[PDB]
Order: sequence, then structure tokens, then C-alpha cells
Amino acid sequence: KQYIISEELISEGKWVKLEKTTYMDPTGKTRTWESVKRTTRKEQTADGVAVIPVLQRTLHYECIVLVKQFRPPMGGYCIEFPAGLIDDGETPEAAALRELEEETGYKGDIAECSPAVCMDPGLSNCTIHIVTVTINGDDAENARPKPKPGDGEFVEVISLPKNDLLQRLDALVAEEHLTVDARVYSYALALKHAN
Amino acid sequence: KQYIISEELISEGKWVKLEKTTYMDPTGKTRTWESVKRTTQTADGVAVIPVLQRTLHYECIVLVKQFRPPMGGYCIEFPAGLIDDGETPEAAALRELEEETGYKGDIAECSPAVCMDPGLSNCTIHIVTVTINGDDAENARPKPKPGDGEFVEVISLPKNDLLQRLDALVAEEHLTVDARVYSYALALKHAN
Ligand SMILES: CN1CCC(n2nc(-c3ccc(Oc4ccccc4)cc3)c3c(N)ncnc32)CC1
Ligand SMILES: CN1CCC(n2nc(-c3ccc(Oc4ccccc4)cc3)c3c(N)ncnc32)CC1
Repeated sequence: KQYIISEELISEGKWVKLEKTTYMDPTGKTRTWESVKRTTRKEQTADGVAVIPVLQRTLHYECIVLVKQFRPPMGGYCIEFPAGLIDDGETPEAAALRELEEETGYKGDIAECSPAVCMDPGLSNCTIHIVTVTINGDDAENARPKPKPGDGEFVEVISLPKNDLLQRLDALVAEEHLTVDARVYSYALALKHAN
Repeated sequence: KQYIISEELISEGKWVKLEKTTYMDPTGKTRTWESVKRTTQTADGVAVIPVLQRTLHYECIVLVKQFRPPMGGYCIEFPAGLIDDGETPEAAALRELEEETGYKGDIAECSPAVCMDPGLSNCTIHIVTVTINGDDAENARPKPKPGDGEFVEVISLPKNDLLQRLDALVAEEHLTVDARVYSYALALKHAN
């Protein structure tokens, strides 16, 4: 019943652009919206991947590996899933294992890959694949995890036990001036609610 | 070693503006970033995690099918809205639920501010966990009274079957599932 009428460019940046989206509401009455799009069209279906990295060791609890980055848009540090944009002609799976090794230094294995899911639907058309990845911590490969962080990327690795995640996050928020990614907190909330 | 230096406005909209953020990296080398901010409260809005509890049934997660102009399509998300001036996130969550879904809920817990799009925006929300006694009379005929210009379809999915039930909806229609909803569902399988 609803659909897009027009998409008028307001301002194009280097990385991202702002557009006035005119659309038809269900009452046959037009409205507008301020929408964000990346300046460079994605060849790949979806824009990026968020990696859910599970650090599995014998004689240890299963840990979820997160990244503490300084995030200019936020003006602070955020705790997020290792994430990055998909290189042109590269499977989401390939991308997830690349972005993990780069951000954390961990060499993992695929578990499963989400369809494209919207990151910020009320602002952006950003879609990602949530890729579930296993890490064999007992393996030698993951003894000395050597990150290949790529240029201008300054990542601190934070592995937290799956069993205690939500409470362990609440502790880090209160203990530092930090912010948790909504998807990391959504994930952690489900782990408590599941048990 | 890292901090924001300056913020040059690129373009201001009615609702949202784009700014060139100059910042210091840890090596004492300055970089730039394109950041989005509201043109105009601790956090910005709430996402409601509404658990429909009925006896002799599986717990359902109540979701909303909204048209999202930025996406050019319909998205399946948690009931969400902006926090009204001088209003608790809890108040907001129970208001936005009743408005979008017609359900009267009870608070379970409220997340701290969590960044919605840290690589783009300074948008934070409170993820509010809410229980719904479907057996109760108040929730017998759930009549959504949605705000003007808000056109929400309610979709209840069984909690037990969520991830598989989502994958089915994506493949079966031209729809998109919100990353936060999919994150929740993924954790339900991964848990224990
Ligand atoms: C009542 N009425 C309803 C529409 C409401 N509304 N909000 C936005 C909007 C979208 C995303 C957004 O993201 C943030 C949030 C915080 C920080 C940085 C980015 C902020 C606002 C919008 C728009 N883009 N176009 C038209 N209407 C818009 C206004 C209030
Ligand atoms: C190597 N490579 C170079 C570009 C780097 N980069 N990416 C972005 C960026 C951020 C958010 C974004 O959101 C989307 C995505 C899809 C659809 C709609 C919105 C898009 C791009 C960025 C920026 N805004 N400012 C400065 N550098 C930026 C990253 C690392």
C-alpha cells in the first residue's frame, strides 16, 4: 500500500549522502523522510557483516569476542561485534573471517550466516549479514592471535563469557565511559531470557 | 590519546544533519569522519522487547511490520519510538507498546543507553524488556491506537521457533528483519 515517489539528493559527502525521500502513506497522502545512503553503491547484495565470534576452549567458559573502538559519530568508545564492509566480489562468509582476523587476530570457522538484516531502518538503508563464527582457542593458530588491523583502525579485543554476558556488560558500562552496541546488548539479553 | 577536535556542518535537514568530525587518533595523527546527529534526555528512544505470555502456548515475541523510507520497504522490528520530553524510558516503552500493538504490558528490565549506529550516528536507545499476560482481559481484544501518520502491522512469533520463523518470513516475502530482532533470536539458539 506504501511505496517511494521520489529521492531528492540534499547533500553528498565523501562516504555518505543525505536524501529527501518522498513516499505514499496508506491513506493515499504523501509524506517525506530524511534518509542516509552510502555514496558508493554496493555491488554485493548487502553492505557489511557483523561477526558473532565464539571463543571455545577446554577448561574455560565459552567467551563472545567483542571490540572496544573509538567511534567519532558517538564521540566515545563503543563495544560492538567485529564488523566491516564487504569487499567487491567477496562472500559474506569470506568477509566475516577476514574482518575477524583483522580486528581480533583470530582465525575462525563459519557456523551460520544471517540473511541481509537492516542496521538502522529509520535512518539508513544499511543491511548486514550477522555471521556466527567459532574460534578453537586450544588450536595453536589462536595461541598468539596477531591482528592485521588495517589502516586507521584501532581495535581493543574484549572476550566475555557467554553465561555472564549481560551482567558483565552492565559492569563495563558503569566501570568506564563506554557504550554497548544495540545488537550486542540484544544478543546478551536473549542469552539471559533463554536459560 | 583520542578525542573530538571539531565538527564542521556539511548539510542540516529538518530532522537530521551531517557533520565532518575531525578527531585525534592514538598516534597523534588527526583524521576526519562523516557523522549524523539530530537537528535538535539521556538516550534518544526505546526499543520494546515484548514477550506475549499465554498459558498452554509458547511465549511469543511481538514485532511490528512498518514501512521504512530509508530502506524503501517494510521492516520487522521491535516496537520502538522516541522518548517524550520528561518521560521515563519505562513509561515510553509501555506507551509505545500500547500505541503500536494495543497490549498493556509490565516492565521486566531496562537496558542502559545502547548505540544504534555507532559508525554513523550518536543515536542511543534503551532496550526495554516487557512481559504481556495474554490471558488477562486488558490483552483480550488488543486494539492498537497508533499515532497519526504511524501505520504499524503487529506480528506475534513464537519465541521457541523465532530464528527459523524469521528466515521463513524473509524468504517468503520481500521483507527485511531488523538486526536487533535477529541478534535476539540468534542468542536464543546459542544460549546454554
Ligand atoms: C513525530 N515525528 C515523526 C517523524 C520523526 N522523524 N525522525 C526522524 C529521524 C530519523 C533518524 C534519526 O536518527 C538519529 C537519532 C539520533 C541521533 C542521530 C541520528 C533521527 C530522527 C525523521 C526523518 N529522518 N524524517 C522524517 N521524520 C523523522 C520526527 C517526529
Ligand atoms: C576502509 N574504509 C574506508 C571508509 C571508512 N568509512 N566508512 C564510513 C561509513 C559509515 C557508515 C555508513 O553507513 C551506511 C552504510 C550503508 C548504507 C547506509 C549507511 C557508510 C560508510 C565512513 C564515514 N562516515 N566517515 C569516514 N570514514 C568512513 C571505513 C573504512
